[PDB]
Amino acid sequence: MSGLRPALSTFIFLLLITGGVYPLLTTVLGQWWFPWQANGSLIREGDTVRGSALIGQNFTGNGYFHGRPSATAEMPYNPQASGGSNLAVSNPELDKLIAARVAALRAANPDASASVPVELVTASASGLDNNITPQAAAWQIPRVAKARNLSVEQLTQLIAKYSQQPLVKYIGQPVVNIVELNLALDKLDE
Amino acid sequence: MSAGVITGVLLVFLLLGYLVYALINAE
Amino acid sequence: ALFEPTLVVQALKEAVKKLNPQAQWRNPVMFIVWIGSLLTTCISIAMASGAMPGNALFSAAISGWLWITVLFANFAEALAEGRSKAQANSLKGVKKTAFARKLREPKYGAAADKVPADQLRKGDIVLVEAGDIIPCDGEVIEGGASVDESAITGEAAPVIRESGGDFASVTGGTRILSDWLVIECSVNPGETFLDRMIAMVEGAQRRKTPNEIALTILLIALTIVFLLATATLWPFSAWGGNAVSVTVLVALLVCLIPTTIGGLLSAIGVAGMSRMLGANVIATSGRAVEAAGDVDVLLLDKTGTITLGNRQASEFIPAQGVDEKTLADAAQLASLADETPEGRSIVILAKQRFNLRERDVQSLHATFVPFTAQSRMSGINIDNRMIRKGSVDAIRRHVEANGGHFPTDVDQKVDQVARQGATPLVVVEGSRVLGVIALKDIVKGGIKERFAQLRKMGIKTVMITGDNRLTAAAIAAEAGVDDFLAEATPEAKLALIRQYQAEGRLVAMTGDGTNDAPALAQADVAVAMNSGTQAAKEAGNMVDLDSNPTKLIEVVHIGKQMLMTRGSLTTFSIANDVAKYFAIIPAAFAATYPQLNALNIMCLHSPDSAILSAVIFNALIIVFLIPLALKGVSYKPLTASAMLRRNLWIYGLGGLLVPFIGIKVIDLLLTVCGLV
Amino acid sequence: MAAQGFLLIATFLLVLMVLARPLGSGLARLINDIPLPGTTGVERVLFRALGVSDREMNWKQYLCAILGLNMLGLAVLFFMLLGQHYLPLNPQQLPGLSWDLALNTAVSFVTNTNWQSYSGETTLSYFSQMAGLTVQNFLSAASGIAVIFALIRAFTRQSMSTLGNAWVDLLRITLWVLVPVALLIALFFIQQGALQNFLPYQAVNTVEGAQQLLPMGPVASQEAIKMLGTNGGGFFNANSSHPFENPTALTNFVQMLAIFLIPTALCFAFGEVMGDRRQGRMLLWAMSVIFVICVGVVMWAEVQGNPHLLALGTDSSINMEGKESRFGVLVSSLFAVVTTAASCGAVIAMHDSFTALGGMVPMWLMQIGEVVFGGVGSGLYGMMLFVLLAVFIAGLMIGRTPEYLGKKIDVREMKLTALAILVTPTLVLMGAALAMMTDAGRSAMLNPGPHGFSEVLYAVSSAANNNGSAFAGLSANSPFWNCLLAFCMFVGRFGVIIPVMAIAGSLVSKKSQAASSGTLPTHGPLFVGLLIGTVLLVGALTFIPALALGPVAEYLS
Ligand SMILES: Nc1ncnc2c1ncn2[C@@H]1O[C@H](COP(=O)(O)OP(=O)(O)O)[C@@H](O)[C@H]1O
Ligand SMILES: [K+]
Ligand SMILES: [K+]
Ligand SMILES: [K+]
Ligand SMILES: [K+]
Ligand SMILES: [K+]
Ligand SMILES: [Mg+2]
Repeated sequence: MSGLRPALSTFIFLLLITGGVYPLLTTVLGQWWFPWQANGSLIREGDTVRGSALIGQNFTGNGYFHGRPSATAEMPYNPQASGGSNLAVSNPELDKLIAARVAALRAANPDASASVPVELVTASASGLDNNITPQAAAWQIPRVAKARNLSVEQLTQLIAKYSQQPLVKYIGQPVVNIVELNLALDKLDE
Repeated sequence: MSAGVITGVLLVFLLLGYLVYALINAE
Repeated sequence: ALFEPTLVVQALKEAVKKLNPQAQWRNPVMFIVWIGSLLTTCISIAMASGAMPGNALFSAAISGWLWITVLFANFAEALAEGRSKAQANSLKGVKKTAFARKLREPKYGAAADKVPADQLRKGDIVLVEAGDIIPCDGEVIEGGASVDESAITGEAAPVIRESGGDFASVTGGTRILSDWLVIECSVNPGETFLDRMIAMVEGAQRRKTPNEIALTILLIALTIVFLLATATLWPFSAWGGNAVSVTVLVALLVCLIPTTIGGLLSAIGVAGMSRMLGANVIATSGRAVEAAGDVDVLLLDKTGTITLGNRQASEFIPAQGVDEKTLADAAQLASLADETPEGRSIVILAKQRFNLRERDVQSLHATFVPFTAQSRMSGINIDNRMIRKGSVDAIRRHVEANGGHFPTDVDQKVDQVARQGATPLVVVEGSRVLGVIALKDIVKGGIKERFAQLRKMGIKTVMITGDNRLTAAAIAAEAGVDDFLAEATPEAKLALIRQYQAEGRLVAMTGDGTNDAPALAQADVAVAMNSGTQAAKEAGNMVDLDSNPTKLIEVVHIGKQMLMTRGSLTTFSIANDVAKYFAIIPAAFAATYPQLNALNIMCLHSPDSAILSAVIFNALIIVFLIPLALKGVSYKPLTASAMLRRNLWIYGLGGLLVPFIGIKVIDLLLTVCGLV
Repeated sequence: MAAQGFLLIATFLLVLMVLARPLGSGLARLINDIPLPGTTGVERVLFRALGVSDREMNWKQYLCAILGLNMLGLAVLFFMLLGQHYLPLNPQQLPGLSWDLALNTAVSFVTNTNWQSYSGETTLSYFSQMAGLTVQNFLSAASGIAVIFALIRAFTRQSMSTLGNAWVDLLRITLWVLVPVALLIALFFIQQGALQNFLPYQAVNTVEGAQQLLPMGPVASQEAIKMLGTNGGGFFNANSSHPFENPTALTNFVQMLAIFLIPTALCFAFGEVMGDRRQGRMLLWAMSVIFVICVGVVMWAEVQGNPHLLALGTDSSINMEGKESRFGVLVSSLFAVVTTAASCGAVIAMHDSFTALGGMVPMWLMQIGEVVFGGVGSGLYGMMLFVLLAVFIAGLMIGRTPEYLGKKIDVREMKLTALAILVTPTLVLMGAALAMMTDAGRSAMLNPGPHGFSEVLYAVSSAANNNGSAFAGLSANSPFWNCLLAFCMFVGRFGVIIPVMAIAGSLVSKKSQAASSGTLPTHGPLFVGLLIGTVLLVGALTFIPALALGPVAEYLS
């Protein structure tokens, strides 16, 4: 047998379906049901968008709640080139980066424990991370409490209110959405 | 990259070809 | 057989190095180690010559230990071949004296003349008297005497080989005791089974069993794996720093590849053939022997195979309407001219009971109807009206052709005779029947215990008999077999072998008759009886010599021991390689990778001592597993899963822990001797 | 922590078997040429339109059909990716690819490996990542399922020298197993916060005021088949670490379930097709024991972590470098072992910032041949090759003829099984040797020391074993690296495919034998341990040197 026609017909049909029905049906269903989630979970304040609720941003200033460091290309937290540090545990470059990050965090937070959390000094896998543990958030309370004149208890209730916990205690980790927390903190304080 | 290296690579390829030929024609 | 005579070992030690110069083309696993040995020797010579600086004594010792590893593998192969050659020399025989008497008339017509036996063609009759060795295979057509099969079989026992019936075969090389015999040249000399088995082992025509080709493919694949790992190990260390030398890579490759099974596989095959022949059963091809391990049914003949043959009558029985002299006169001439054992038995018993001196062979002539195994009929007709004899079914269907009504009291009598355990024989008075002749058969001893052992092993023994239904039950009750196939035409076994073959099962059987020859030729594992025709001898792929109907248990012992030993050595050679890694990999990278010394779980002295100890163990495990390959590993009749578990526990974790202790002992011995 | 990890393994395996039990009967129905409970004439009118019938063709035509479909797909991918800017739906106006990058990505998406040498959001357009990526993910998954379906049909069919029809197999698999389950998975991803749109890159001003460009596009439709068919390669560079790809732990758990759904369902389909489910559960035990051992070892290694962090003023010694924060270290370890064992290129962590032993174990699972819940059919026929080796060795040990499921294993089966075993490690070792002998190969290095050779060996192993997950520190965008990897992936997958089809065609010519007394039971703990030991020793005696020069050297340093 030769059979060039059924091979081509099968390929054209299974390209047409999986490239013009299933992605189109998925897009139509997503935009018709869950548009805010499907469009990027953007926080829209006015004519401009402050950011997405998942991708995270960079907070250099001491007033805001700092997140995990990013190893993206050019500026940190750049979504045009995602990825991690790709540095092994036996890398002196990673050693200097870790030491510099610990020194910077200890200089920024004098009224805290010297045992810096691992998340605030280690780069994330994607480089676009919007989550830290509430233990690290409790460690980062005093810098914000010194920068802006609010209560430690008030910050604790705000962070617990903005703490997305997983459905099961151990399927993931308890985390806080950093960008939304900072935006809501700014909106509530001013 | 050198004469000894290419000689060793050639000898390894000869042994690999002989072993593949023996696997095909173990008879 | 003697495992290692010093004379034959030092005789074959030259043949060990005769197979060294490029005769290992057909062995790829050891051609790899021979190429590595030559490469290490050449680099050691060039290394001591001034170029490629380093410690040339270590490379020279490595080259020498690979060379004597090759020598040990060739020693295993040559020792197996020498054992087979010694067995062939023991089974040469006495027949070199070609003093044969050329006979002209096909009877006892004198004609005693000394002629060479090299011109003996098919169709030439030879007659020799007692006390002289018979030249070739003999199918006696008339006569019968006592022979001595010691030099051919292995034991001396008075056996009587008559003519006419199934037990009319004598093999050349057997002395004669009492009376002259008649030798019929059915096969040309040099083409008999004895010449075939003594000539195949001389030449190197070793047609490998398909299991052996498959395992050779697997071992070649393992060699490819280890060759690629060794070859690609060089650029990794070259990038990491100072590259490893060629000789350490060759030593690691040799310690890695399956040298043990790859050098002992041919020794396993040849020694298994030698042990096969050592059980007085001969196999012309191992392809059937390797498949003989996977058998489940055994088909056995009764008349002449399980029983001793020579059915002798015990007592006549009369009927309601017949006298005894009327039995005797028909019985003495029913098979008077036949050379059948039952015919001679009824003649001698009739003459002992009545002494009726009737016509000696015939009045003037007769019909002389032969006995066919399919119709079971014989008769002589000169003065009466078509009087005959035969089995129960044949006599009944002749009654339906002649008399119609059959005596039910005689049917009850043959039923009670069958329950007693005598093979029935009914003759014809011409229109009606007179009764049965009871033939009290005698059976060979030990078959009950051997069939119990076969049932323990799991081979379903089936009786094949065409005598009577109740006789099969009576012979099965005292022998211990499974369900039989009684009252069967000899074509039923020909249908049944193909029936069991078409079901996916592998069928095996035994036989001696000429009618059984298609079944011997078509069966998978078909041993040939020693007291059997040359047609059955050439049809069966194997031949027995002990005249035992249940040598198949020894056949499957040899086949299963072959497969067990070969697979066990394979798994041992697989399990050696993790200890080979733990000996060489920490040793191979010392200056370039100083942090790899933490993997010395054996705590060896120096890296060179570790590599040398690994190569010494690679040679020593082969030379220590030569006796295991010669003997064959231990086999017991058990569950297949339990046997797999036992083989795993012996040649798995056990064959993993042996190289650790061996390498540690060799390294300690090297340290205390102070060489390295 | 150890109890939490053990609970994670237990609940993941439990819900995996729960979701794989109904799929096993359906896949068995697909193997046995039995139509679905639906299919009310739609299959007949579709096959009449497409010009295919309910034929029955042999192994040569089946293999030719699969190879021709894959080659036509590869050519279409290469031309589409070369001429990317001509095709519409390119809001970023990204230009056409290089010839080497286009060839590498085309071979990458047709040969189920899915190695990504680029960054997706600044490399490929929306229509490119739709048509040249998701379609070929579907087709490669369907090709793997069709090949393993033909192998199971060969094992279950007696004296029938034909092996079904590849066209009807591909059609039924693609449009009844892959598409609707991917639709449900993508809708769940959209519910949990994935991305599916076609808007241009939304400019975002941050809270502080810095510029930020958020990429968009159909991410969830890619992710669904990307996890269902074990076809790696994400919409973005951070493969399944981007929050636009993995928003929540529920999404990550569903991704794990989608990865392990099809190999477990294929084992269950083997058990249902072959009558007794003991032969389908022996394989699952053989996968599960090695999987649990590797997951526990990697979790222990990652929990012990890096002592340098605790020495440098950090409370936690757990190595969370290059890891997500919404995803725990135990979850990252489990997902890493899952993707490195099941030929999925998803990377929850960058796999390079792991500990040396915790990168040694998943790369060893890569190098053993991708059998432990491996690939999409590609792991199950490799496991079948290992089962043929195991039954040959077991028949040698018991003295019986080597047989499996009533089929006597012959010299042709041993030849082709040995060739299929040898295709992957010869390519891994030769590619690693060729990469480490060239300055172009070694100039993609990032981490100095033996971890760099670990990166190169992981790259070549993930290539030739068709996995696609990377340490990502290797700068594999060079033309030499792209051509070498593309060659390794292509000849590896198709030179394992061809002898597997040849074994299937050698087994259709034979006939099954009824199991009797004294045969070898091909189940139970003894045979499970024998098969696991065979797989472990074949994967170890090949690669203990390379592992000892790489991650073991780094760990002992
Ligand atoms: N010489 C003979 N003449 C007549 N009938 C015979 C003779 N030999 C055997 N029979 C009958 O034929 C049957 C032999 O069957 P079977 O065992 O198949 O052949 P064999 O004894 O030659 O092996 C016996 O039952 C016997 O009654
Ligand atoms: K192998
Ligand atoms: K594979
Ligand atoms: K594969
Ligand atoms: K990837
Ligand atoms: K392997
Ligand atoms: Mg007979």
